[PDB]
Amino acid sequence: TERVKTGDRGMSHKEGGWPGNVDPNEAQETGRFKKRIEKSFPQAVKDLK
Amino acid sequence: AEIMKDHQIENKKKKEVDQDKKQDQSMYSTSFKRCCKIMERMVVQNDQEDKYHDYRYYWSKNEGHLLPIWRFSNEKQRKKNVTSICWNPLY
Amino acid sequence: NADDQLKQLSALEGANGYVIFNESGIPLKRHEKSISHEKAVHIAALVSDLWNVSKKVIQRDLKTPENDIEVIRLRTKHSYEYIITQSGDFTMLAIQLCGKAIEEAKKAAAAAAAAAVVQEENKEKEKK
Amino acid sequence: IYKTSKEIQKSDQRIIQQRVENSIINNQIYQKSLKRKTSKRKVRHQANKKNFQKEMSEVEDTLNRIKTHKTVLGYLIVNSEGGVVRGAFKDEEESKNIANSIPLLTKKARSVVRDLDPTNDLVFLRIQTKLNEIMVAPDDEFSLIVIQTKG
Amino acid sequence: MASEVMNLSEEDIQFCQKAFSDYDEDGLGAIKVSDLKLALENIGCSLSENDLFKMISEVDEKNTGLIKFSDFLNIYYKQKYANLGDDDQDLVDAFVAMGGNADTTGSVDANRLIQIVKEEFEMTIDIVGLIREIDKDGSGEIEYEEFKLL
Amino acid sequence: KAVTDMDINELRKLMIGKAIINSSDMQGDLLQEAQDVIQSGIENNSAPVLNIEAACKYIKENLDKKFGPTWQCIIGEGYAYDVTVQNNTLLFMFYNGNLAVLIFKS
Amino acid sequence: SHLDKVQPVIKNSDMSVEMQKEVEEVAKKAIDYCNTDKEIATFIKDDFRSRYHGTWHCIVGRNFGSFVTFERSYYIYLYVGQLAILLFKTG
Repeated sequence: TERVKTGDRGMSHKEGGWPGNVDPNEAQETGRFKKRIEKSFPQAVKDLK
Repeated sequence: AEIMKDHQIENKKKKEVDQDKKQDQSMYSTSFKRCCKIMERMVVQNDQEDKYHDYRYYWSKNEGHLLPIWRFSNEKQRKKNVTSICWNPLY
Repeated sequence: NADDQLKQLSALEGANGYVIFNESGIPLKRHEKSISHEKAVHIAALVSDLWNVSKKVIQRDLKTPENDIEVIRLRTKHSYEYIITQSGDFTMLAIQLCGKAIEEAKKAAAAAAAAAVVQEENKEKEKK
Repeated sequence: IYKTSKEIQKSDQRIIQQRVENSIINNQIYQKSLKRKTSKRKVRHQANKKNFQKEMSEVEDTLNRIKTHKTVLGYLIVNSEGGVVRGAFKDEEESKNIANSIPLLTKKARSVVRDLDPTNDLVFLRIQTKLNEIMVAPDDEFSLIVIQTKG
Repeated sequence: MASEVMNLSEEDIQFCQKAFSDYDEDGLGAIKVSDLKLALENIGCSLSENDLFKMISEVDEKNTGLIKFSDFLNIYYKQKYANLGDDDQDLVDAFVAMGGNADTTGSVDANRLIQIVKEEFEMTIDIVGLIREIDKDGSGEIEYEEFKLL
Repeated sequence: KAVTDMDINELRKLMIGKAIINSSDMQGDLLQEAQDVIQSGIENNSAPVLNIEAACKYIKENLDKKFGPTWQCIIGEGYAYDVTVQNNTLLFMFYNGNLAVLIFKS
Repeated sequence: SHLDKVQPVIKNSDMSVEMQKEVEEVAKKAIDYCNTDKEIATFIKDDFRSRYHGTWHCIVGRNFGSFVTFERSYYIYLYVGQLAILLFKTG
């Protein structure tokens, strides 16, 4: 009888949720993305604070 | 818990004798009393929030302004006069 | 302009740190005293689960139509306080302490300064 | 003499129950509870007895006072095991929903506080909705929840 | 198309109750999640493993269709029987009530008397029977017994 | 001193070799072999900064050779999971600090 | 508008695109339906088991490391917020 294939893959979910295009490990990808969000962002933070 | 087992010094007290009695007034006494006391102040704080905010910092040339904030009295104790008043040194 | 708000939050008495969360859950800005990014990643996940569960629970579990939570404040042991306010798509966590806690923090800072002074004196003695 | 004997027995029973109470004023809720448990041979009478089912005004008295306070919908105590020890709301559906839904949020909320610092434990939690304010005080033995409309 | 089949109604009705409960949607179909919804609402079983066990044993399963209803139809049949024991007083009463009931007397007193080293060997026993006999009928029924013992 | 002196940061720093078992469903003799291998493997592959993927790869390879061809173990800071496993094939033990380890045989 | 806001993203996907699209809707529906994260794991496993026969293991946590032996083309990895919906069917 055919044996269903078993593939062993190991991954780490320690890094926080991020967009697929951006890379969590790379500092440059995260830094550029944060700057884009605050471009809006300014009003909310004073108001939230 | 394992660390406590390793070091058997000053074993935790507060043995669970509790209050029991099944019905007509189980528990409702010392840790729970603190929560109820905190809850009463929080409910009072929300209603008196406008007054409390003014009391903390309303910030009131030779002129003086006095504003009464709250009055504490008892209808039963209305006959009694205020007489002597004192403030605890510690608090 | 945006940077000044973070400085203003620190200026308020009883404030330890401020964390801002995006709808995705990325932490926009966090305080320097508190851990940056690692703590923010851990704080953003917990607040989103709590804020989403509380927002969902109020509408259905309490059976109240058009009722939305505005501010959540969790008072724990010692001086910890964690007011949560959501503006637009961004929700932030603010950690403030009580008067006693603030006094303790000030004392600790003074002790650290004294230790630094002692170290400087020791260095001067070594130089001499 | 049989009646006399019975009377004597009753008296004896009464004495045993007292001991700590030492007669005098009706006093104490705790004392009454203890007597009921240990010895159930005799009950009631003895003295004035103050107010029935009122062993201690202070926790019970404080809860009555907060409920009487203006702008408070009610205060419902939640048992550690998802139960209503005491319910004080105008509509049963709101109280029933509050009894099950509110403790689950507090337990989830307690863990959120718990994740940041393990030593730190929830002392008090307050959630403010657009039309109402919800305050929950959590203890291992019992949880106190009060809903007060914002002024 | 029935064919002269009485069968139980208590259970047959229960299934319909829980069924329409979650199926109230009126979708006309049933999924593998809905079947667990009921047990998840009332808390019949501890884990889906239970319901899944019996159901799976039935034959097979899939994603969603309508036959899933079988879960309930069979669920009622997996309830089986209960039995537990409560109190130790009732037993004591029955030890004396040989006619397998509270009723009759003195014969049980004599049974106690066989090899009895107790004080007031027989006068005490008669006094005890009288004390346990509140309505004066010469016997102690279960209610009198309980009041006597408590 | 004692428990009062101890703090959560202090407790983690004071002991890094403490082993705590939360859930046991596997035979005790089997658990002893597995516990020694997982503790030794994680420390060896911990490196400068602990890698979740690195620890799992070493554990997965060791377990497959040690007992059965299909063995799955997942370690994370915090997680919620439903897993169907064979009788006496699942062992759950979490290391001191924020480290949860789940190992089961399928 | 909450569904638009979550924007669940699959970091690693090993399944047919049509099947993968179905998983995203189930993942969004499961998060709103389940009060707690533990409930979300049970709901995802039950829905997939009903949809596709087999043994499904699902683990969702804020931070975790996973190495698994799953049937080829039956493992889909998607991350929404701080929750990882991971399902791997093992024969």
